Amino acid sequence: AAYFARRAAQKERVRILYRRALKDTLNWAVHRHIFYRDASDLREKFNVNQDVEDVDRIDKLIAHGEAEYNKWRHPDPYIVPWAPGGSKFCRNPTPPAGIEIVYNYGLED
Amino acid sequence: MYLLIVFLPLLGSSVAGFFGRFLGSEGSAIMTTTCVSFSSILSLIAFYEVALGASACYLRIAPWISSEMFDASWGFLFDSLTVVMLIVVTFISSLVHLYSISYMSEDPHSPRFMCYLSIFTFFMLMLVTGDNFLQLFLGWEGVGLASYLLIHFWFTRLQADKAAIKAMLVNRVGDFGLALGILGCFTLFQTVDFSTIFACASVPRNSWIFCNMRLNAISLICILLFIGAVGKSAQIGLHTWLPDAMEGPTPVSALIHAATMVTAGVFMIARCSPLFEYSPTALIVITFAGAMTSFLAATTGILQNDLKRVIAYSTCSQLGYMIFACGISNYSVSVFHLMNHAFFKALLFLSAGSVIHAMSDEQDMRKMGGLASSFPLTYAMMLIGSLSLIGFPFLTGFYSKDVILELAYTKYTISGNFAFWLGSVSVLFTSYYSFRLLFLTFLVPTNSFGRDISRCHDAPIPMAIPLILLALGSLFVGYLAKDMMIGLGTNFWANSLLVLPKNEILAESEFAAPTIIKLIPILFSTLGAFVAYNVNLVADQFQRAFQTSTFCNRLYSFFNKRWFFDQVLNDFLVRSFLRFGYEVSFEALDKGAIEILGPYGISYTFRRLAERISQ
Amino acid sequence: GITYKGVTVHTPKTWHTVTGKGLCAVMWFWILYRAKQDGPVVMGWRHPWDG
Amino acid sequence: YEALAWLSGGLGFFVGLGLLAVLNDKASKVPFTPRVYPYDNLRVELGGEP
Amino acid sequence: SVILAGILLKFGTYGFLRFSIPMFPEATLCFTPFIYTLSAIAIIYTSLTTLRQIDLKKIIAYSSVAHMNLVTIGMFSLNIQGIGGSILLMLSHGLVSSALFLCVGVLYDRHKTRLVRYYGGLVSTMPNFSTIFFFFTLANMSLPGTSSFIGEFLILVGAFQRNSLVATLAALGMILGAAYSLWLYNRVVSGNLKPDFLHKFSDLNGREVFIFIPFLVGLVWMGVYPKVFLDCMHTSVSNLVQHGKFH
Amino acid sequence: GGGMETNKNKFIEDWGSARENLEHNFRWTRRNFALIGIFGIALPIIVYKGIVKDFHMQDEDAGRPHRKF
Amino acid sequence: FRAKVWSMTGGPNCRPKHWRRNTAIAMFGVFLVCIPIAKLSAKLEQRPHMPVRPIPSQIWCKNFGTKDDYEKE
Amino acid sequence: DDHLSREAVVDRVLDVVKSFPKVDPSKVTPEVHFQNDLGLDSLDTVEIVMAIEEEFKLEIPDKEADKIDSCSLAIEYVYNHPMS
Amino acid sequence: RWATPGHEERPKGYFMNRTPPAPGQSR
Amino acid sequence: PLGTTGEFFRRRDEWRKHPMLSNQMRHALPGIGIGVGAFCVYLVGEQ
Ligand SMILES: CCCCCCCCCCCCCCCCCC(=O)O[C@@H](COC(=O)CCCCCCCCCCCCCCC)COP(=O)(O)OCC[N+](C)(C)C
Ligand SMILES: CCCCCCCCCCCC(=O)SCCNC(=O)CCNC(=O)[C@H](O)C(C)(C)COP(=O)(O)O
Repeated sequence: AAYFARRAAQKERVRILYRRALKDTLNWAVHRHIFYRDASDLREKFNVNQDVEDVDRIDKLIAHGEAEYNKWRHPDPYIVPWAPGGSKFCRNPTPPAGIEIVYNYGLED
Repeated sequence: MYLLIVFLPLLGSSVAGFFGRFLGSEGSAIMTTTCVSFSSILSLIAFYEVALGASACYLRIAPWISSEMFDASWGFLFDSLTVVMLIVVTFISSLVHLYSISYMSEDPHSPRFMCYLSIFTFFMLMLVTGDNFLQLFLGWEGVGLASYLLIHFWFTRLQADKAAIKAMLVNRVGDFGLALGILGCFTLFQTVDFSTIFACASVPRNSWIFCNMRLNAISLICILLFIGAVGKSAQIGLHTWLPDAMEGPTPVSALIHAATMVTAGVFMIARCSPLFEYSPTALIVITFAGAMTSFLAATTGILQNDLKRVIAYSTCSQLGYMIFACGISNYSVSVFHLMNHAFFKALLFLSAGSVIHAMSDEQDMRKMGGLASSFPLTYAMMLIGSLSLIGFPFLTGFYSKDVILELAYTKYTISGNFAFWLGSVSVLFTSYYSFRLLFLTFLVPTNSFGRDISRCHDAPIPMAIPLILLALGSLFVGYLAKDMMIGLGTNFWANSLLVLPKNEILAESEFAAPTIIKLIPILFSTLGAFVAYNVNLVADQFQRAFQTSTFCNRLYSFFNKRWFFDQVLNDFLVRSFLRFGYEVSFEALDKGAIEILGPYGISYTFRRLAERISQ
Repeated sequence: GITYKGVTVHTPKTWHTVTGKGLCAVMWFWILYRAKQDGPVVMGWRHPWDG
Repeated sequence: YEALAWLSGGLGFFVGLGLLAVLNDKASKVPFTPRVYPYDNLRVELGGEP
Repeated sequence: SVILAGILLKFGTYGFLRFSIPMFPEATLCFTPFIYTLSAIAIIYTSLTTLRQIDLKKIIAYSSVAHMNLVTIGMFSLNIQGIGGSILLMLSHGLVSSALFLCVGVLYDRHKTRLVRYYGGLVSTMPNFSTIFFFFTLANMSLPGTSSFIGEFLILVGAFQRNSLVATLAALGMILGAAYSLWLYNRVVSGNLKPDFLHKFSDLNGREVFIFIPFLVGLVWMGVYPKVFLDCMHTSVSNLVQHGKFH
Repeated sequence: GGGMETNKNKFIEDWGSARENLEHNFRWTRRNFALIGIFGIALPIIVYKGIVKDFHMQDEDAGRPHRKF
Repeated sequence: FRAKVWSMTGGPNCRPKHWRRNTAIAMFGVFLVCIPIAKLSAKLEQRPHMPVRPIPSQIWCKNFGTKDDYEKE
Repeated sequence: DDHLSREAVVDRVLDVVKSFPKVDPSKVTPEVHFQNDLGLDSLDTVEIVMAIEEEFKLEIPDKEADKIDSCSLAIEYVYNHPMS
Repeated sequence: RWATPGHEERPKGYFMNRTPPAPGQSR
Repeated sequence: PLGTTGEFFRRRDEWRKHPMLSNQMRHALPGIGIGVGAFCVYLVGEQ
């Protein structure tokens, strides 16, 4: 094949799913002294295979990883309050850049 | 003088709103709050001259609806029951007004906020002082209108808009029952006033002809009134709004979510006391609904990880407790718990707002850790408020929860025992999540970010005086009011609250106590303390995160999504309504079906019949 | 408050600590005050008011 | 649609625990007697005829 | 268009009062359930049709249709208070619907879109128009303290006294009135401001500001003190209800 | 930028002046017959029967014989 | 663009120079119109009950202890 | 609302990778990428992002979250973002 | 900030959007 | 600690200690040290 487009997708999904797993680990681990061990467990789990070369042995792995990850979601994940979904999104947004208001409208002659 | 109690907040609101450009963001703040404080002083004077100097005050301004034998008037009923809630509303409203000026100093649209607050104060004063169902109905609708306006304080905020709209619809569907109730009680008495139906409210004993089958008359009226109170008390029927209502500003939420509009639904029952006691059927379903709502909220609040969201479920649990108190003819503990609640949950709301806006506007449990030693004042305040909330022995909250649970145990009706069981098992839940709140914040390693801690600023002085006043209150008011108003036949209520001879179980609620049940909710409280401390401070290696296979994540989702009410109700009622308002009414009724008589229905019919007639 | 490697905490004001301490001590004393005078009321032993 | 399955169980616990309060019959377990008033249970002051 | 819903809509409804009710005393009684079963389902079907609408003018017209179908219930329910409430509701509707169409037409005379999709965030600008629109929406929202609520409360009272079923369906109308009018208000003048479409726009000048003043004063006057309106016509309603029969 | 009127986007114009005329779509289809026969002839009949039944039950309680209507 | 719109209830951060002067007028305005509300109410507030102890409202009121009977309303 | 400039950000951003034990804190550069010059594993790429998120309150959208493979991209980004 | 004078020479906006004329003449 | 990622996490946020706020265990209940003394003072004197 010699096409890195497929593997670049793999190197993209692995980082995306690792970031999402770390976020969810932070959410589940309300206290952090357990979050260290849990994060270590997640990082070690991602290094279990760490050697995939065949294209036939990645699609099943990514499907299994996605299915297992989606099984626990922490229905209330962390969103920054000003983030798109937070507790103060569009709190007092900056006014639109260009808008003008005419004064004398409805006059005659 | 008595008109100054009600009209001054309205006048202040009107002048502030009309001339909010003449007065700065501080002129309205110091003017409307001053007017509300003057109204509070007037309410205190009225309480001194009425509650202790027992002589109720009556008046009538002008006829509102002067139709035939349907006399509607602008009169008010300055009664002994009413003046207690005058104190409750005015003191808390003035304290909230003082609270907001510090919070709103950064929020741009300041004067509009105090304008809305004074509108709410005027509306609920009109409600509580009212003496006619329809004239009470204007206050009932105005409370909802002000609630919508205040939650809609952030027009840019998309979530606030949807929350406000849904709150208006659910509150309308709720007070639908009460609205039906005004004219339900009118068709038997041919009047709408209070003093003319409480004089003779037991005489009618006939039936009616409802939509499906003939049922009782008084019982149906009381059922409708309770359904109306459901909308304004977040009962089992429609409590979709309150959990999502904390999308607006904080200082109003201390006044609308946990202090006063809380009191509307319970005060519906409390005012019309000699109507529900003659409808025993309605009392039983009221008790069922109250206990069910209280337990549901108590088990709801535990999973949520937000400051305002969890305490809203605590407010709903207190709503359920008070509805049960009003369901067993024991309205004394209902109003006593109302007066306590307006102190020890408004205080907690102010404390939560103080710790929220002083920590870069963050309200979370998963992210924010512990900063108790950074500032001891408002944490001491909130600790006192929580101790009242659990009702630690010989505190303000104990004198209400203990007596209400004892009254629940005493009544042997099919609803008394069930609801007592539900309250006893809900005490464990409430003492669990209250201490969960006390522990996940201020008693854990700080899990927040390194920038917000540096930008730390304690509660300003003007916003701390209301907290000081509420702390002074909800430590002595319970002891001061235990004897004088629940004291086995206290002579100050007079006609304000009437209890029938048959269902009067108070003396044997204290002199027949087994002493193995009276002091048991303290036992559930300490067990909840132990389990919460163990789970959230030390034993959290497996007791916190449950990465099992199945039935445990779904258990997490079931209570986080609050029994999927927002899912099943939405999809099966409002989604279906919106679907069939476009694909049924606009398809097979008017546009498309009978439109075969308008354009393209008969126009083409005469393009053939008229054509083949010239030849 | 002294500054550290990220937590440059500001010490609470003079009246935001002593007022809290001297107001909470009142409640702490009041708990026992009501547990002594009106304490014997709800314990199951020595019922007061002529008992 | 799976939520409705959880909805039935959630309300089923409430009504199920409500029925259990019927299976114990606490009404007959009163440790005292029904309250009685003078003058035909206060007939004059509760209605009736003088 | 402000008098199609203003006076051109009150002919037939008022024509019932003058040429149907006292004219045919024994036929209205025999046809009472038919009018109930028409109007009760009208207030539901039209209100549901109102929700899934995009044009700014059509929603107000549909709300007017629902209001007229509601007043028809209270008119054929022969009561001394039902007919008086019907007249009060008709006057109040003539005020509020007229005001609402002026409010939605002043937007059209400046932008010419008649679509709620384009309109949005009109509270950050032209606040006076926003306040007037909110007041007239509340009047259409059927709040006590405005002249409308005096209008339909008597309708409900008159209907319930005769038939219990019709009153519940009629009050479903004022329950459902909070679904479309409030949604329109929050979707037109309280949304997120978009400069892509509404590039520039002014506020109400002295003409349309004075236009709403008589509407506002009459609305408040007939809402808080409807005595004079009821005082002036209690005799005529009494004569109309008592006709043909002698008991 | 001196136009007070809207830009009148093409994709919105069709959405607007398409729902205004639905006669062509709603002429003859299977679901239309079920919807009309269940919500324009069914529900009005049911509610009319309910109303006349309520009137009859009101008459019976007063004792007067029910009117034919 | 906020300065262009009137914002009748005041702008976002509307801070007039003489806001104290206006507030003094506004507070005075409330007081002067509050007196007619108090004065007109003196012909009202009928309370037939006589309190066990004297209240301070006897100076401006007389509608207490007079409406005893209910046979000539 | 101080809106700290580049002077106070060059240190805080670089401290995140300075505290990383896999990379030797002797040749850490303001302009460097960990793929080749610093020799970091391809899995810990987002861990630095989480660590810097724990310092400055801002969460880049995940579409271009991992697009930052160099230390320069992160610091110019966190300066570009206003609420950081 | 309860003692500093306001930073506003005139309430923002025009009443009914009608620009006041030059001083001295009527409306 | 160990984990090849845990040590970096703990080392980076080493300022969570904050010796002044090292642990809020004694600060959980501030008013014990004065309330019990006041109660003892008011109890021992009125006898
Ligand atoms: C149940 C009905 C009772 C009667 C109805 C009146 C009750 C009050 C209803 C109106 C309340 C205020 C709602 C106004 C619209 C809210 C949104 C809005 O448009 O705000 C406007 C209007 O602001 C107002 O709220 C004005 C309030 C005026 C209403 C005051 C009267 C209320 C009391 C009258 C009640 C009747 C008394 C009894 C009569 C016998 C401007 O606000 P700004 O702070 O300037 O923000 C806009 C952003 N920007 C600055 C960039 C333009
Ligand atoms: C609570 C939610 C937590 C979620 C836990 C469940 C998550 C799924 C667990 C089950 C599936 C897994 O193990 S997920 C493990 C996925 N691991 C991989 O795919 C290894 C890919 N390796 C490569 O591409 C190359 O060797 C190389 C570029 C050198 C490596 O660099 P990168 O790999 O950096 O790109």
